[PDB]
Amino acid sequence: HCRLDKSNFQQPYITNRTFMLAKEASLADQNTDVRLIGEKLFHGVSMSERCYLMKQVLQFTLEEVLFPQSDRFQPYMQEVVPFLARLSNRLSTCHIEGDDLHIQRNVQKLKDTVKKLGESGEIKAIGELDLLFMSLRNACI
Amino acid sequence: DLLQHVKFQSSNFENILTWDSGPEGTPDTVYSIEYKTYGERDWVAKKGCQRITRKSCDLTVETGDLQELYYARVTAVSAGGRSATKMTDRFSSLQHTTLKPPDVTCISKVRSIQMIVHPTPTPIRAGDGHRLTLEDIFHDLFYHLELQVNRTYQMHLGGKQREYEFFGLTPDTEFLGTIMICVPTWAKESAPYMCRVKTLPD
Ligand SMILES: *[C@@H]1O[C@H](CO[C@@H]2O[C@@H](C)[C@@H](O)[C@@H](O)[C@@H]2O)[C@@H](O[C@@H]2O[C@H](CO)[C@@H](O[C@@H]3O[C@H](CO[C@H]4O[C@H](CO)[C@@H](O)[C@H](O)[C@@H]4O)[C@@H](O)[C@H](O)[C@@H]3O)[C@H](O)[C@H]2NC(C)=O)[C@H](O)[C@H]1NC(C)=O
Ligand SMILES: [Cl-]
Ligand SMILES: [U]
Ligand SMILES: [U]
Ligand SMILES: [U]
Ligand SMILES: [U]
Ligand SMILES: [U]
Ligand SMILES: [U]
Repeated sequence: HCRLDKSNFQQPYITNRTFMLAKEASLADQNTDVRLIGEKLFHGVSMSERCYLMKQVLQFTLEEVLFPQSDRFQPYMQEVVPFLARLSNRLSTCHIEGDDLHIQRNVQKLKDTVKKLGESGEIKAIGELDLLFMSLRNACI
Repeated sequence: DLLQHVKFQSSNFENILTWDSGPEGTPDTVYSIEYKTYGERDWVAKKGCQRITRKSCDLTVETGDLQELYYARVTAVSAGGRSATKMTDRFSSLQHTTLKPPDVTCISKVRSIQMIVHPTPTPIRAGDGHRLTLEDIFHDLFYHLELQVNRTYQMHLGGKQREYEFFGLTPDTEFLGTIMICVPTWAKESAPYMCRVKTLPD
């Protein structure tokens, strides 16, 4: 199902770690014109499908952002990735009861923006792990 | 050198931009402020904070969209026509804001102490333009109340409702009441509110 216990986000240490990882990367992100994760990412996505969408973003972030950058931003990277990874795993059995179009398109625009920005795009994504964390929290309860 | 510590000071969503003067600073230095929304391209000049001599600027209205994140930058122009620009880190009011003490009213009775929490209004406007309260913004917000009788025995209540009443109290006695706002999602905790009360005679 598409839901995550509230206890996954109530933990101060791993959360501050995520936010500090996000902050360190944002200081390095110089592009203030482009924001990856926001309300537009939900553009035409039913409230009951937001968690599913965030599962996709999270998965992509793990595979095309974090892993490729697992060397930078230490020592936060080292503790956060495994945390986000578990959440991703938890959602590995989350599916929607409809067509995957309006959603797929939405996630693709994000993947596209990140690729077009290249390495700095990956940096930007990390700097937005705080936004990802919260969107992920509000969408999956 | 000229500009240092450019940052937002946020309390109950009142967002004030502040900064200091660095080493090569001087008293006749003027400052000009601009702000922008993260994810947008243009910087907007803050009408009331251009060429000012003070070291703070109220950006509450400009940064009041709870869905956006912002940036602000100060441009200092020193006595010699020398200038310098510095901007804040990405700003998220939901994350950085501090919470003032709860609006609470303690009513004492013969054998119980009553505490009424009132909605705390913020500058955040809804579509219809009215003011949203902290409760409107933070859905998981809850209160933590405590009634102290002495160094070794304290009563405690908690919840999302506004009215609380501690029972089992001895008349004409003194108690120290404490109430604080808690919002777990953002790990925020308001300054405590304290009301020292005494139960009625009998
Ligand atoms: C700090 O505060 C505590 C508790 O405060 C009181 O209780 C709370 C709930 C509020 O109502 C406050 O307004 C009250 O002041 C104080 O402890 C109390 O100490 C008094 C002694 O001065 C105790 O009263 C005595 O209790 C005796 C035993 O009664 C109980 O136990 C028996 C056997 O287990 C049982 O049968 C009975 O039913 C009771 O459960 C009793 O014989 C005697 O006559 C007298 O009533 C009282 O019990 C204590 N309260 C509690 C719940 O702990 C501290 O004294 C105070 N500190 C100071 C020094 O100010
Ligand atoms: Cl409130
Ligand atoms: U992927
Ligand atoms: U899918
Ligand atoms: U200098
Ligand atoms: U203001
Ligand atoms: U907005
Ligand atoms: U009484």
